[PDB]
Amino acid sequence: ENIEVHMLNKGAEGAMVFEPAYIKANPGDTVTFIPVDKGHNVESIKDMIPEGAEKFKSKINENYVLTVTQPGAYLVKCTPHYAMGMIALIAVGDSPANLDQIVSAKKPKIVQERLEKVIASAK
Amino acid sequence: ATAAEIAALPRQKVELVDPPFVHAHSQVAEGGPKVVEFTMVIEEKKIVIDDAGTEVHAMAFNGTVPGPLMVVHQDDYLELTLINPETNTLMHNIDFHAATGALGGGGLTEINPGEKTILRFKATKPGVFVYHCAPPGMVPWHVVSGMNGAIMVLPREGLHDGKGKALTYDKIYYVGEQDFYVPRDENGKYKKYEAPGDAYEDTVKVMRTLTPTHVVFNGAVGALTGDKAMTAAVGEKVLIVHSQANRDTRPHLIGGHGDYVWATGKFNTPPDVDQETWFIPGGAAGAAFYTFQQPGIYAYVNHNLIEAFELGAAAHFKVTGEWNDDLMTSVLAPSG
Amino acid sequence: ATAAEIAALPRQKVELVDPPFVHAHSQVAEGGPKVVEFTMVIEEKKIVIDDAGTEVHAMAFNGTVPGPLMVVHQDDYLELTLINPETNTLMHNIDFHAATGALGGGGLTEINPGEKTILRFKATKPGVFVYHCAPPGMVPWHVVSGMNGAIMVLPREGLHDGKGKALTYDKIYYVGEQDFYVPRDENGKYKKYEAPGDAYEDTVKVMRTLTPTHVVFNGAVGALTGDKAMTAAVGEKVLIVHSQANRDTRPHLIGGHGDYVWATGKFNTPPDVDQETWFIPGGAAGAAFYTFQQPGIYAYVNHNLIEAFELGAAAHFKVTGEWNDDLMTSVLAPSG
Amino acid sequence: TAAEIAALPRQKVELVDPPFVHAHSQVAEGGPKVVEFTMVIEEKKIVIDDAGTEVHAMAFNGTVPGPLMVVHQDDYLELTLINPETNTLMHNIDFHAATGALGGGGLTEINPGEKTILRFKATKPGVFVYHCAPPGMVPWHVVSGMNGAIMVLPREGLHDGKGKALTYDKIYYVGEQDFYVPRDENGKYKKYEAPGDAYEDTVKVMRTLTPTHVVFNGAVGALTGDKAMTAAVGEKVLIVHSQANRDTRPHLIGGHGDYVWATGKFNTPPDVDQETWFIPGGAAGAAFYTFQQPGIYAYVNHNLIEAFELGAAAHFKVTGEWNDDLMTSVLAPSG
Ligand SMILES: [Cu+2]
Ligand SMILES: [Cu+2]
Ligand SMILES: [Cu+2]
Ligand SMILES: [Cu+2]
Ligand SMILES: [Cu+2]
Ligand SMILES: [Cu+2]
Ligand SMILES: [Cu+2]
Ligand SMILES: [Gd]
Ligand SMILES: [Gd]
Ligand SMILES: [Gd]
Ligand SMILES: [Gd]
Ligand SMILES: [Gd]
Ligand SMILES: [Gd]
Ligand SMILES: [Gd]
Ligand SMILES: [Gd]
Ligand SMILES: [Gd]
Repeated sequence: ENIEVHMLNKGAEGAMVFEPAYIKANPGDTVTFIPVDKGHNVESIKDMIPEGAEKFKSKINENYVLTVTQPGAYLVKCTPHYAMGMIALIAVGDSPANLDQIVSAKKPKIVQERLEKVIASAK
Repeated sequence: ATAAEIAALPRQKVELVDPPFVHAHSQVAEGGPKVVEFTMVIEEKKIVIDDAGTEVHAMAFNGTVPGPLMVVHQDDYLELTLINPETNTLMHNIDFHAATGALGGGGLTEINPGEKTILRFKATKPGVFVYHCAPPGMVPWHVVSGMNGAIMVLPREGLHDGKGKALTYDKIYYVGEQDFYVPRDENGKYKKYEAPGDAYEDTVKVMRTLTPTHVVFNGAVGALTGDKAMTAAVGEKVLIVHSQANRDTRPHLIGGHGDYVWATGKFNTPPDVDQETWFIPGGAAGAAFYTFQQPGIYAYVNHNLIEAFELGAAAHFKVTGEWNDDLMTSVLAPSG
Repeated sequence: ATAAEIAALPRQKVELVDPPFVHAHSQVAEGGPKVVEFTMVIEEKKIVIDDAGTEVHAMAFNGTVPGPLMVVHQDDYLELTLINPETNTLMHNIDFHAATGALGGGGLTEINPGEKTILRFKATKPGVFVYHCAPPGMVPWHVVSGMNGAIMVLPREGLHDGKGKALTYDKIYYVGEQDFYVPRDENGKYKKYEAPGDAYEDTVKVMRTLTPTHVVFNGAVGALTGDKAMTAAVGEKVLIVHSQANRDTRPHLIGGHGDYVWATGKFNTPPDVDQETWFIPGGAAGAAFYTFQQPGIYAYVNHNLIEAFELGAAAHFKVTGEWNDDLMTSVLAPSG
Repeated sequence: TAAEIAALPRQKVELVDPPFVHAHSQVAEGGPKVVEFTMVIEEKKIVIDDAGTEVHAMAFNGTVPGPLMVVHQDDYLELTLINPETNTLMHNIDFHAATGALGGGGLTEINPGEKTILRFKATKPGVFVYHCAPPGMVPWHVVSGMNGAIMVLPREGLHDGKGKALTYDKIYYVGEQDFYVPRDENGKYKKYEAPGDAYEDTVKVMRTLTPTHVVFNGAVGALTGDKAMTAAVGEKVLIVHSQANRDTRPHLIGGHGDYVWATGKFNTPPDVDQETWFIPGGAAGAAFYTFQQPGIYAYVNHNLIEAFELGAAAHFKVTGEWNDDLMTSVLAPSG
């Protein structure tokens, strides 16, 4: 099935956000990213996607449909606003093997704080 | 100059102070070109702006709105080490209008919490200019939050009028004006939050109205009055730099005037003279020099009377000295 | 000058007229410095501002918004006896931007109903300036109510361009612009009150919106049109002084242009030239000099088209003379 | 004399669409000449926002802002305007650079199915804004996008304040336009069938003195992305900007106005070293700057809100070699 995500300049958690920021899906599902405001895109973060999944990067302002195949956790960012915290976590299948690794990886402090919130309060 | 030539120039570290005061500096350059070094940590916290306890999540360079005024001469290179502490939650960046290349330094200074960088640019044009953070996609928000100040690159030989005479000031103050946009609830009371991002959507709605709920100087209504009222004595010359990095203002010293005022904030451009009220366009800092001739309390504020008395754009300078009747005298005091 | 010297200078009483006209005066000063004497009684009354009958409790110096334009030369002292009749109900005060000391004379002219004073100040700088009442705590209200005008201190040698050539105007008109803020009821209709105090809270609310319901010249929409439209003829040089003591405007003569325009309203500051639309910042009065070359009806108004046609900032000057095809000619009139 | 005016050479010039400019020489070639230009007005609906917002535009030459006509001082501009029968509103043109007849508006009122020809002598040098202004509906026709700007350059080209000649390799004209689109009770922009159907609702928005969108070229993002201007290090470029009914404050992010005739008049000395200038509603200015660093630079109304939230921000892509002397990242962003 399909899960729709919006990219906004301002939302529930503050400025520059993906809503929802926690996406639960299964292999074969699609995630459709819709920039409701301009200036946003979606890009997989290096070493924060599962082992055999392909990297991806959409163009700014375009609607992008991601098909997810490999199970595991994926942290995606908005390229321009990553440093301002704009990320989302996609969890494919149950108990994603790489989730603790992604939570521990090096990333901006603001990113880390939002990630922690979404895993607690968004799961 | 080549990299080798720049590496052999003398470097001078400068300690910045908090507005409206400026750090120590000589009008006339002492020596040739030198790489001036200044460091400012950004602190996003909550500052009260009025007596009603209104609060704005300020993003402040050096912990003060507006950031501190850096002062170097033309030709000297300003090297600024910025640091965004892990305690913050948003990535910033600094774009100095007085620089050339990389969106004013914003394209090479994006640093997220826990990151610091160092950018050095040559000050090739003389004049006050406004610097301000502008992260791609959230520029207006960071500037309105109080993330902007101004630097003054003074001519190697100091300042001079339009004919070439030297104008030297005994005191210089920097008043950064800031127009905020605070969200209110249904009853009209300002709303307060707990984090900076929680007030982003509500703030944008107010910013679109192009109508600031408060326009003040130094980050708060009544900030430069009382214990902060500037000071000057009859016979003293004072240069008052003023900057607005998100709104046009019109400075006016009540009881005095801008003898010489570089409205455009560019020294090469001749300074208007005998000015009652000047005009500085959003995104620009100017400067006015005036020699006080009468003692007493004078208010200095954005003429928009509404913006200066109802919003909060009015400061006050206390001046000491002897009154001069020749200039003004009450022949008949108010009576029946 | 010492008191004995000032006391020995010739005094000249001048009868003021009502805008847009200006009292008789000589461009070039006749004789040395002289204490000019002017007296104005303030009258808070009700005046209509539009054709619908909207009424605003105006505070008017000399019974006219904007007050009358006083004219003296640089060096001469302006002595003004102000009188606040007992019939009025609020204390006023006058602050002349062209004076130095005591908040422009507002700190030494606070007079409550039934009191009058006399303040004398030396006109030390040449240029048009805006005066306006400003009682501590209620400044913006008194100015928006129409309590402000402008005085012109002309260089002892008359006015000259930016290179030294003499510019002599055949006639001069003073157009004071005033942005009001009238409260409206639920039906969107303007509200009327009995006394000036009953409209204070509702007005403040409108003033905070920084959006004037009516911006006009002479105190009312259409005040300088019809039989009141200014007049000029081809080959006539006319200087139009304009002031705004509470809002930035941008003058523009439709069909003409400001040959020489001291936008800042300071004579020492060289006058721009060939200007299509100038800019005078709230809290300041400027001056534009232009020699008419074509006959017909021209509208002079704040370019903000909305402010000039929808609010009421547009006057009209009728000009007599012969058309000049060389400058403009309809080769093909509107046809199929 | 009359014979002299009738003997001057007439030359027709094809106009391009903003921000480009037609073909012309800085220094005048030959003596005074009657320049002839023809523009048809087209009233149509154009989108001006990524949400499909639409504004019944009134456009001279089919483009907001109209095209920039360029002649020299002394030359006479003769413009044949044409209002097609398909249109439904009478227009007219008033050029600030002309003298007499409300700037030509009193002798150019043409209703659908009518065209005229008005000639005026360009007696003053400097950029100036032209705009339609039918008696009683001026503000509506201008806000609808019926305004542009013409540049009358000194016969000897442009020079600084000391007489030095300033010759630009390229020139672009960015007309800014503040619209006022009516929204329903839910905050959604409203669309209409014809131009008059939105006259009362638009006036209400215009009274607020708060434009719902302020942009350049007639649409948010019209001069950004693949349509971003262009310039190379060492290139001198003059950027004329006009605002027929709203004050703006231009600013080239990453650069500066080396010489800027803020008032848009050449006779008036050009300020210099300007970070942000100021052009008052009803006036067009011009800034000349030599690019020294390559990369993408944004140029927009400083009112940040008006430049990022409304749509007043374009971008110039510049090619060349970076110059560390001017600016260098000693320590790139890192822990
Ligand atoms: Cu984004
Ligand atoms: Cu920031
Ligand atoms: Cu800026
Ligand atoms: Cu009063
Ligand atoms: Cu004042
Ligand atoms: Cu039209
Ligand atoms: Cu106009
Ligand atoms: Gd403080
Ligand atoms: Gd002291
Ligand atoms: Gd006394
Ligand atoms: Gd009257
Ligand atoms: Gd007559
Ligand atoms: Gd005829
Ligand atoms: Gd296009
Ligand atoms: Gd090219
Ligand atoms: Gd490097």
